[PDB]
Amino acid sequence: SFDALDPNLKECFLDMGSFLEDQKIRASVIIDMWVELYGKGSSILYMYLEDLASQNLLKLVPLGTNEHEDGFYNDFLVTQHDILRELAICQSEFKENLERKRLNLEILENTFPDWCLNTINASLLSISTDDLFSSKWLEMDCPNVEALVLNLSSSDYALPSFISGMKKLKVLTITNHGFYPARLSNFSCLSSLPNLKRIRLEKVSITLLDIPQLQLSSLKKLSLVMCSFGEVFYDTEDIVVSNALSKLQEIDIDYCYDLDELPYWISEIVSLKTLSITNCNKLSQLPEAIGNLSRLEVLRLCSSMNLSELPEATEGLSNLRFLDISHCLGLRKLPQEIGKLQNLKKISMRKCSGCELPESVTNLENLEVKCDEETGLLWERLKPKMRNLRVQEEEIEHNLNLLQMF
Amino acid sequence: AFEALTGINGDLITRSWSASKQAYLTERYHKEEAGAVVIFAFQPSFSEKDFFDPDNKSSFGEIKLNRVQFPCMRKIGKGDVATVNEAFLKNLEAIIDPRTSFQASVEMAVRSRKQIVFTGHSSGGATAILATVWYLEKYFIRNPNVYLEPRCVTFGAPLVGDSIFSHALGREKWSRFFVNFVSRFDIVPRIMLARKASVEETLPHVLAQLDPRKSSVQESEQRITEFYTRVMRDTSTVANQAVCELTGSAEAFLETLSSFLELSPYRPAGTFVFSTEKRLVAVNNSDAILQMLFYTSQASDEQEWSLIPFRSIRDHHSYEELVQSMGKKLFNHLDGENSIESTLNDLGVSTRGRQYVQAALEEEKKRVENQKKIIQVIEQERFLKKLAWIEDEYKPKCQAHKNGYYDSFKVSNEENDFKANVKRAELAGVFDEVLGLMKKCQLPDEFEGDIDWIKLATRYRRLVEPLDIANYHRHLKNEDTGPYMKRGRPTRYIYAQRGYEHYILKSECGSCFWAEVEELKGKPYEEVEVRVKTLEGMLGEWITDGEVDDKEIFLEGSTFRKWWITLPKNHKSHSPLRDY
Amino acid sequence: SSSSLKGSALGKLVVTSGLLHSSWSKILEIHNSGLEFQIHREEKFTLVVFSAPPICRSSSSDSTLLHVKDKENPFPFLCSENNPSFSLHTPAFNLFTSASTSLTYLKSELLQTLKSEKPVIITGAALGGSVASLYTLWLLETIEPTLKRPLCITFGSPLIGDASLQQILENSVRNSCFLHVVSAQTRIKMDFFKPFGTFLICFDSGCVCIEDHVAVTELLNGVDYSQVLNRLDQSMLSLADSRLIPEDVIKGIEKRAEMKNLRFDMMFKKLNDMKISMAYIEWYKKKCKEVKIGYYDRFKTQLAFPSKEFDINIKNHHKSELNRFWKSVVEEVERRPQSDASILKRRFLFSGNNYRRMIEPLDIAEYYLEGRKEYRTTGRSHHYVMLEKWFGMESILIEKERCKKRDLSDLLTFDSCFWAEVEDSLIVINQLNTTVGMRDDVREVLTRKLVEFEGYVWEIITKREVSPEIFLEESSFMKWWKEYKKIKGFNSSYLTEFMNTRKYESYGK
Repeated sequence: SFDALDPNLKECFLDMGSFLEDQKIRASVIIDMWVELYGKGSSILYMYLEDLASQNLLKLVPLGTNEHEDGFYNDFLVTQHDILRELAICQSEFKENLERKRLNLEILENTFPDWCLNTINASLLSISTDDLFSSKWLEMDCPNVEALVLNLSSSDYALPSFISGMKKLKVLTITNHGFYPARLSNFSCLSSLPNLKRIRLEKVSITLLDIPQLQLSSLKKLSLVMCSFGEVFYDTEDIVVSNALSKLQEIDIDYCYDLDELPYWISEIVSLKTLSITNCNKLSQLPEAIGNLSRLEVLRLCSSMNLSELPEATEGLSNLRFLDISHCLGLRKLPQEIGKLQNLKKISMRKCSGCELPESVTNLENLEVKCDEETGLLWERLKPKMRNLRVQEEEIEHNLNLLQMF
Repeated sequence: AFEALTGINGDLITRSWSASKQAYLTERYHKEEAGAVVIFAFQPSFSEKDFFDPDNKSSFGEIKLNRVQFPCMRKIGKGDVATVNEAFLKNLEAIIDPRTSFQASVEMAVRSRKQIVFTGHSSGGATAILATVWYLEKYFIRNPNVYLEPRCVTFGAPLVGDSIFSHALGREKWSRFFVNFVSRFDIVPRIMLARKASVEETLPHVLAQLDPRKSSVQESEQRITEFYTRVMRDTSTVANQAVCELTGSAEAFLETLSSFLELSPYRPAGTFVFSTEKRLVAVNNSDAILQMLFYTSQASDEQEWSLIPFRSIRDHHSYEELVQSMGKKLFNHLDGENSIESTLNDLGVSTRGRQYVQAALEEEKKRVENQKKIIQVIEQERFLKKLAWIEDEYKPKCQAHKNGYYDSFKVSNEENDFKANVKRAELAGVFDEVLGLMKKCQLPDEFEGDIDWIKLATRYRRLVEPLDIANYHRHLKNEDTGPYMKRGRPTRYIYAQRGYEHYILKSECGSCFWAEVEELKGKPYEEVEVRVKTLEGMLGEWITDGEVDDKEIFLEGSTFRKWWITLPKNHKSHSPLRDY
Repeated sequence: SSSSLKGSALGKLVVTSGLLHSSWSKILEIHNSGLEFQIHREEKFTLVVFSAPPICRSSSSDSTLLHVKDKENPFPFLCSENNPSFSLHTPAFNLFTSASTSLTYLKSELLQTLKSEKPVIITGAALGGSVASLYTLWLLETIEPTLKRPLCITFGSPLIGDASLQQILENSVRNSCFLHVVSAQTRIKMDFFKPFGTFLICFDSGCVCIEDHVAVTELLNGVDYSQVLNRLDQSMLSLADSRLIPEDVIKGIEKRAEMKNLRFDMMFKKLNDMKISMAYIEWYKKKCKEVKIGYYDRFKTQLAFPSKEFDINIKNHHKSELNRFWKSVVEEVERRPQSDASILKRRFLFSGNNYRRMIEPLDIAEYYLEGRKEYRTTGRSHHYVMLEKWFGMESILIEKERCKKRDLSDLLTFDSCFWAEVEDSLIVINQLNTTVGMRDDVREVLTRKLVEFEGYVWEIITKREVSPEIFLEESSFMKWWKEYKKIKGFNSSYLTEFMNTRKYESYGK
């Protein structure tokens, strides 16, 4: 089985050992980790994951009717039996702990293991802690690691200081398994790492304004799921965003319930290409400084039910290709200069049959609209004014897949 | 052209007119044979008791037909029967009875494989139509062959039926057997559009003037003008009412008025052939005929207002010149041809009247396009996948659990049940939209008789009604609104049941089997002896016809088996099904 | 062109029916500076005629404002939450208020005449016209399309109400009761006062019927009526015709009518989407019962501390759409009924009853987590109370039977305000445990509140009208039971014996 797999799927299956038992992992987590570890493409890595689900070595469940577009896999669960993870563990205890490659470590009520005084040679390290953890951090050396996963259950948490010793880190993930969000602190240590490129957080209480303060000069992407932002401050203009964040390209904000106002600093990342604010149900409007993202390509706002309108300065986004507003129930009318965007090719607007198309949408060419049929009534009148229109219609199939996230 | 349209040619018109002239002498009717043709002509009348029956209390003389003697003259899914004039029905019933030797003659003429034609001048015309329908209910509907096709050919008859009469002829495809000749100003095709009270004091004189037999009576300018004026005023209001509710346009103030208005229930039926001294115009559309019955006899210009009242009477007697000289006139079928402006101004219609007639024809076209859209929807593949997933996936897996898909749905422990529920709701929506289009008269008359529709609706009802009953009883909805068969059952299922039963026949339904067993169980056996006996009596017929499946209802986990087993062994020893 | 044809034909039909001649003859009889009237109980219909003094030119534009809570307001039935006030023309209002005295008896006469299914017409000339409208609007304080309503016919009158009024009477049944006969030569100053109802415009060679108030604004914005009635009568037998209103107005009327018809069809289509939303709620409720919480408490907890993905979707997509849809349904049908035998015929009424009994509890959870008190009398929204009333009206006319040996598992509690009572009781109990220096009269009234709640609970349990899911371990009802058991002592009763012996574990089996 494990041996019967080809070489590449051997380590792809071995990476599953680092996640806690019966954990419902979204498919974007391990895909981002794999992209940084193995330098491959996201699409082919999703193909590897489909392959592993075809040999009945993992379970893959879609959560809704989103397609496999360019690396938007925040909507697929990977779920694995106990014994399959146990088998994935079985192949990796053969070598010794200080010179393991894949090492999974446990810490129960500050009973630190007594071999961590040594020099660990892992390149993929995971750390798990329980409810009583008090953040009394032992001092270790871990210079061979490139990935890092921290499972939490605590009401309050401090990142270890020896993180500054991993000069080879590439990926970072923190997942909180507690009932109430964890309060992260001691986070500026990351500013010493010259190779950090992707960071992901989940269910953690963060004052979002930190990132410009922290000089993440090499960060490529940042994703937040179910995060809490606390008191939304803005008045720190002391630090140039475009100089601290020279390499930021993607920001994915998902399910952030308390975010009523988008932060000030993200409008100053001129290296932005993607921006994704999905399932954020307190966001009512967007800043008019968003037109300052002159190189924005993609823009997703899927399933944000309270957003009443799109800002005018959307005129200024001269690079927009893809534009996704599926299931935006509160959306009433597109901006009245939407037709000045001479690169917009696609749009998905399922369940947006209540949204009034402005005139200048006829000034577009070769566009493909995806929508339901009640939306097409808006898109069928204007057909003879558009020389290369396509309006492709699928249907909403119904299933109970989201009852897994209960 | 005319012959390819109506199915008759000139010599048949000639013979019918001659025979209906002969019938002015004989008593109640007159038979005539010519080779392979036999024609029965009927005698007219020119009194008042033979238009408005003195016994009848209503304001137009109307009576409702009988469901055992004219079973097809009804709205199938709804239930409503048609309405006719009581005087004409009485005349027909006097003629039909055995003392007259009329049935024996028609049976003689039908076993000989000849063509049968009914005809008559004005009042006789109204009887001819009724006889045709009687024939169609007794002979043609039991073995429909071209030998048995009848003809009805009437000359200036008055109106006979309501809107359900015309609809019932249309649904059966019988509207092509009837032909009615109306001259432009002839006044008798318009009499029965008036209130009885508005003409009761001046009716007999003008009737006396219409009789071609007792011609010795003399005119009166004022009586003639008064009859004509009041008749056309009631005609005016009937036509305007018809336009205002063509599409249900702002029905509110119209209803508020309706509390103040009394309007005739009589509508044209069959094909109507208007005639002038230049042209013959044929119409099959009843709404257009109703508008042209008012706009053709309005004044071409002003000073003609003194000629019309008398020329109406004189034109009632102009069907001999018409019949001998009809090959010399131009023929045009109004429904098809599109240059109606020249035609309709030739008939004398104004521009308002022409727009109203155009509106009527357009609404017929809209009904046809509605039917096209519905056929397109029900022919697609997502619809039939919804219907085939229940047949081939849900039902077999529920048969393999050994309890059946009724009880499987009623427990509802899996995502397969969630999927069945959502599919059930989707099909419910589609059949409800079709039913709503039928209830507003937005579909053509023959939709309920289409055979593709009957097959589809029967398959749907027999698959899915058990699941609607399982939904009703699963969630205790029968303690909030009562038993299912009374206030719970949807109207789509009743309509489907009625349409199928009509199509074939020319604890009452098998698809409602489960409802009965839900009402009957949990009760002491003394009170439910009779109802359990009727159910177990009809189970064999249901299982054969295919209404009820036999692999489902006898399963071990099923609800019906677990009720049947608890009955007394005294009953279980003599049951018609004890070997299951 | 459906609208143009209808307008011409309906004007023609009303002219031919013959109410203008009779009404105008009665007006001419009463005429040929005070308020007088006459009554004629003919065989055809009962006809009421008002005469009133001539028109004041200086006092043309003054108005009186009214309000729901104002007690001099005679028409409190027609002001609402979206229209809490309206204003009326002054002189006609004063005439009507003065005349109220004996027309009280006349109101008894006319309502009793209507109930026996006979038509009633209230009519007047110019200023008497406006007064007549008021009287008609006074009789219309009770409407159901099973029972009759008066008809008002008004010859050349000034406008009486403002835009708030025509918003109240915009697309309702109370419009269909008014008919204003105005020549096309009269011009109106519609800056403040506005038109309502249906209009008949009498040109030289014909007449037209228009029900849209925008077109009346477009046609009349800026005589002797015997002559205009004669002119209509003569024009009846015209030999040539034109179009009396321009085609711009026709296009506007057609457009608005088509929009209205589409929006009517839309809700019939969307009811099935709503049923699929309710099915999702059913499976959510099933899981909430499998984990021993109940869906009310799970919804409340996840409202305070959102942590799960299914629950955010429930709240923000399914419940939100259901609330929006049903508010729209109730807002729309209570001005324009269905079926003329009952508003909300049968699919809407029974679906709405199920919706209320499933979805209001969560509205209570929102109300009481947000920090409010006294839901039942101060907090629940209009559409809920209307749904309850309309279903209860018909529930008495249907025959049904409740078995005493059933499984009650899937029953929905008939009183949809049960959790409001529980929240109020918990409030009172904690206010007892926490207060200090409190008097004894207030302590006694609070004990009265507790005993009242105990009676209510025992009477719904014994009648089999609540669902067993109030006995789930982590319910709020069980928290109330624990705290009340503490603050009670040993005072045994029916409810205490039911709970203590653990006989609640076999309820509904």
